Amino acid sequence: FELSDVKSSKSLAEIYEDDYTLSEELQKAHSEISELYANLVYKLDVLSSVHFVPKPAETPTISMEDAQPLYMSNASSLAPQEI
Amino acid sequence: KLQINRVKTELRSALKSTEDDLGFNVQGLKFVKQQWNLRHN
Amino acid sequence: ILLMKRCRDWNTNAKTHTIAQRTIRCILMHHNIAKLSEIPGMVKIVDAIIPYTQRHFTRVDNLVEQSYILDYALVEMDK
Amino acid sequence: PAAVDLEIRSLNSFEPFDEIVWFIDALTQGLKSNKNFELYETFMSLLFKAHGDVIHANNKNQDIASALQNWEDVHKKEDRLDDLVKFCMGVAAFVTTA
Amino acid sequence: EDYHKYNRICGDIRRLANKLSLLPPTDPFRRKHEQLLLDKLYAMGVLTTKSKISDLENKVTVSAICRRRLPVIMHRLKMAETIQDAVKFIEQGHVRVGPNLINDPAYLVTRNMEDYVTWVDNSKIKKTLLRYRNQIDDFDFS
Amino acid sequence: LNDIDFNTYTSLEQIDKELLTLSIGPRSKMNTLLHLDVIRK
Amino acid sequence: VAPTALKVLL
Amino acid sequence: KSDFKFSNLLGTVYRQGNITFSDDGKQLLSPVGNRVSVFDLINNKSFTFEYEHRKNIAAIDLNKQGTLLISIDEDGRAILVNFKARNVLHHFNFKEKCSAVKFSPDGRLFALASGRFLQIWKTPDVNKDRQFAPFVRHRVHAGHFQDITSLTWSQDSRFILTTSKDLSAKIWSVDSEEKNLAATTFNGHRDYVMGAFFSHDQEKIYTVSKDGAVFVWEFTKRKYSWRITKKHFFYANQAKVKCVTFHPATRLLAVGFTSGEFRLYDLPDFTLIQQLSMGQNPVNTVSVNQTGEWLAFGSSKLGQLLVYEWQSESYILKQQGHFDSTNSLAYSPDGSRVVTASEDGKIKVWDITSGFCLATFEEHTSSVTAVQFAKRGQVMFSSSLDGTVRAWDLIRYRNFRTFTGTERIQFNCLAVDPSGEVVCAGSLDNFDIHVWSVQTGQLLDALSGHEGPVSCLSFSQENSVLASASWDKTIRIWSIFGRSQQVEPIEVYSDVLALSMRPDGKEVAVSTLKGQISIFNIEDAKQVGNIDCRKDIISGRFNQDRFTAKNSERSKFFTTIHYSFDGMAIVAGGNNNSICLYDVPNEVLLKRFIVSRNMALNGTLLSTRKMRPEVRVTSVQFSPTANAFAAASTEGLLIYSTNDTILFDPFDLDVDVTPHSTVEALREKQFLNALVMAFRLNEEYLINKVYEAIPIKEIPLVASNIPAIYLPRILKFIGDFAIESQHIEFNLIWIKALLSASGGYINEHKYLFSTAMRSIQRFIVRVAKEVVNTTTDNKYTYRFLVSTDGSM
Amino acid sequence: PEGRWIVSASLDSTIRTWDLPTGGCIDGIIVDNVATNVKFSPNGDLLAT
Repeated sequence: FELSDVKSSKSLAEIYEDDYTLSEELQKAHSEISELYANLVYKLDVLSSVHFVPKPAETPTISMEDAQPLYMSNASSLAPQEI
Repeated sequence: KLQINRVKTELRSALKSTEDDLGFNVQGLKFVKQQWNLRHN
Repeated sequence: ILLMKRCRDWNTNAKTHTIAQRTIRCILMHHNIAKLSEIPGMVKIVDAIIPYTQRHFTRVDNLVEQSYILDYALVEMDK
Repeated sequence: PAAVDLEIRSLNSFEPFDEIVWFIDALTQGLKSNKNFELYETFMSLLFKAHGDVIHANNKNQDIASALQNWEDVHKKEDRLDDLVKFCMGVAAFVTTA
Repeated sequence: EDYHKYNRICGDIRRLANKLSLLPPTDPFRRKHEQLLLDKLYAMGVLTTKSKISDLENKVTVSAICRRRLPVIMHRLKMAETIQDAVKFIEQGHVRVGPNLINDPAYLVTRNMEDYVTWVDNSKIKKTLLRYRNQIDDFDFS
Repeated sequence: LNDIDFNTYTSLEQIDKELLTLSIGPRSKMNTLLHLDVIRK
Repeated sequence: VAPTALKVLL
Repeated sequence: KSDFKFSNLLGTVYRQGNITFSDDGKQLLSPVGNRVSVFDLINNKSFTFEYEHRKNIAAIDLNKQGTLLISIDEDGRAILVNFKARNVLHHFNFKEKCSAVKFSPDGRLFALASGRFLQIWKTPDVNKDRQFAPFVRHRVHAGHFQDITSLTWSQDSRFILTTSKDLSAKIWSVDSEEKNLAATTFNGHRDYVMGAFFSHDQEKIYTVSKDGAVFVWEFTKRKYSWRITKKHFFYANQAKVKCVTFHPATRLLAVGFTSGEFRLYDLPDFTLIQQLSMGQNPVNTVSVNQTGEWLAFGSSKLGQLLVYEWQSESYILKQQGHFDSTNSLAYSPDGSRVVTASEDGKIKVWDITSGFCLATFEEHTSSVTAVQFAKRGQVMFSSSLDGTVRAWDLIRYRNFRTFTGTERIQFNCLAVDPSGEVVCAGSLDNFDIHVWSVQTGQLLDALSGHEGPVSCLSFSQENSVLASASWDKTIRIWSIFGRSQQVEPIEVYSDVLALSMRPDGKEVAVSTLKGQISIFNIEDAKQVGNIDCRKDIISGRFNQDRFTAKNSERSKFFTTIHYSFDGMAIVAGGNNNSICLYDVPNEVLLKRFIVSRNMALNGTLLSTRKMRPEVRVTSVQFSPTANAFAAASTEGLLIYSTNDTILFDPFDLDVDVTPHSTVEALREKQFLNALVMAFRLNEEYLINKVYEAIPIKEIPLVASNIPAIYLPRILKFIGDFAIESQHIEFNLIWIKALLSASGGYINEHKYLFSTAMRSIQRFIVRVAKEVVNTTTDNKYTYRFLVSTDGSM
Repeated sequence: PEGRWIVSASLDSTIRTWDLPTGGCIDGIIVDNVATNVKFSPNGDLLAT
């Protein structure tokens, strides 16, 4: 762990608001990591593929696809041993 | 054949009695859970 | 409460559920079904009784279906 | 299916419970026709789901009991299908296997 | 000869490993994600041997990708004397990698497919081989 | 006999009154209606 | 007409 | 000995173009690439038209009468088809890229948006006999200086609104005399005008722009002129309007933005009824029902199609197609469901009768190479290049197990023990078969002996022997089960690409790189037959190919093969534009099928890869119902079925046999003779008449007296008829009679009646049990309520 | 093509369509010039004479 030795831009209130309100920046790296590998794998897959490889692809959002059928209930998905 | 017939009929009644017992309970217990859900929902 | 903890335990075992199914039946036929609900914690016990009861109900019914062999032996015997 | 479902729940639930009594009689008549069975069967399944507690509380009431009893007589007649379906499976499962 | 596309690949690999260098070392995703990159480059044949991350930073080069190109690889296999000539047969359709023929010179062969490359069975180029060896068997059609 | 003349035939609504017949429609309707609640949720 | 025409508590 | 015809396309619900609702509002018409699919929403069924365009479809429209359907491709070539009879009527070429086509509400005229010109034509009369030149152009209108975005018809068939990229909406009159009535160009929008519509009275005109502005136009005194009385703006942060539709009767405005979300508005008050997002991809097309209660939305990028009940906020339809080509397919043992796998790595489970996706699984990271069912059918297994094998329980739709190698071996093929206790996978890099225990998930052992990559695996359904083939030019039969294990290698002329197992398990057929289907006897390990394949295959020269197709050796082999469940036929597919159906005993070509006719696909006819889509079939399989076979291809799952049966194929027919005579036996109460004679004619309408005319009392007498040779036919007829028939008790009474009377004969010959029995069991399991299950559930609920003490 | 019908031509200047399942002539035509040939299209939508 490295301690900053320069003046903090955020003022004594601001750290209190930050405290009032695993890491948001850490998962931003995760998401951007996943983006590149999709890009890297695609291009390498394109160059090494015999056959055509397509390019990989607020407001309430609709779930186009569901892991389980609509009529199926979550409770019915659990074994008696699990319950 | 008469031996087979007697075995069949009595065997049916025993199995049917148990299934009726199981069928009743699952419905009644389901009802109890459903009523409690309304009270606490 | 104590009786129906035992029935839950007995229901889990396929060799002893039949005793549990008859005991729980007698309870429903001889008690106020409003009343059993408010008793604290009984939903949770009742929650565990359903899945095993359904498994047993799925069973036996299969036994009844594949018990009709006795008819097929009889009708073939009749020919 | 939705327009079916909203109506069963919208069914009135006060004494004398006339509306519930008629609808049971409706499905009782439907069973006697021996047509559209799976439909008539499922509607009253929704009826217990939406009004089972209502029916349970007033089971001693005469009008409800008479309507339920008449339905039972018709529905009791229709357990032959249970015997029929089990037989055809039990022999079909055998004949292909052994 | 333009290597802009491979140059993009090399750098894009470098940026990915760099930003992974920025993540905490103990993060399981980082260790997991890297191992997929080391495996992918190994599978493609860019890496002759399994390597570490700093090795990916310097081992990856344009020449490695070009070495994997099918025109280059048959030259190492001595199928064709010269690369432009090698580009000709593949454009002349006498070469198959596995059960599928490849008419595109730009294709690079992976390490596993590196070896299944050979001529198509009815290629006249293959008959001239067996005819000199006097091992031409007309039954195999080759 | 017109149905013969056009080599066609339409199945009867009900072969016999005592005989059982389902609704003239898809068989998924029963499944949807029984579980319509979990469809919405 | 358009030329495209037809023809608080208590 | 059956004629297979293309029936429907699974794996794609929407690709591009405009979705259109049927007039009755019960059916939805969706263009799917090079064909059009029709979905019956009320009945929950689907079919795909057989007629095929040269290129991908651009626009479509159906008349209110519901008789004429016009489809135009991206080249402007039009195909007119009868909706009712599903047959092509005429081919016309408009010689220009037509953006949109719409029939007049009268149905007599139809308008085309062709570049910056509006073309109005006369609709051919369907009742009239086939005409060579039925298309007569009523008028051509030339007002816009840029391409027309869309057009709208007036309710009275007297005016048309068109919106162009000139930031202008212009109205015409269909009648020349009424040109003065409507010759006004509407201006004011700062971006492309996407839609212009009439009010129900048609007094008001609503125009919408790409920027997200809605203008209400009314004819008023400043002497009187059209003016923008009201202006509404869509305050989307960056989303731009891409598609718009308006229903005058209910005043509903459905607009799809490029961000992937749509808004429902009420005009003219501009009330936001609802706003929902279908994803991040643009909402390509939007349509409204006749009644105005169903809204259909479509996104081309991910191939989405959603039908929305805004009144009740319920989803009539919601399906997504595979982004990639489907690598493999597997039928459920009964055939009720089929599972598909794609290069994405996502598995999807589909119902055959509904033709819709019930569930999708995305656990696999990489492409799923193979999918197979267990003999029971409750469990499914799949292999992926990520290095894992996953077991799926389809009753509870859960991945209850995952298998993997020690060093993450990439798997390409999978086979499973009939007992469902051993699973074997193969790889292109290891040359070794990995074996796992289904119950435990541990690696039992690895079957070694191949020099080559293992291309395919298959367990015998009965003998449980495992047959493996490789590019090693050999085939090995493994007797893994038992105290001692034995391996029997058989050498072959060339690399084995596909392997299929006969249902009896006595024979094995394999496809080789030379284009040979060689059949070997497993017990004796000797060849019994061979079929030539090279000549029958059709391969089209690729646009990048510098060669003739005849000299090309690209794909003259089949990469996938499968037997018929009857066992006298093999369906074969490969990286080509042909599916060949062979007869094993005689080694002849029964029929060949053209997979695709889209000129876009390559095979139908130094750092950059010259890569374009190609026509290829990844896998093929026979339906266990023995009436259809499905082939996975780049477009999707092509299902060819024998349901139509317009062909006349009499069996043991004689002069005395006649449809009139069959009825005569019925009026004479000679039921057995009528039923036999009907089967001899083999006319379904006649058979159905005899079948339903037999009284219940006489069924057992007829059943006992049916000749044996007709028995396999009648059992099949009951099974497929009963699955959709409403007469369950009548059908079950029949099956009980046949089974009780001939049960011994069926047991003696299981294979002869295997398909027939399975179809029967499907009908008893999938519908008959469900009905009684509700019935018995109802009985127990009743007994609880009445017997039980009422609450205080 | 479906095998249910036979259309035949004779020198009496007539074309007759025969329904094989019932074994009877269902349609009849009179041509001004005798039709020396008759052939059903593979699809069956067209008839050539």
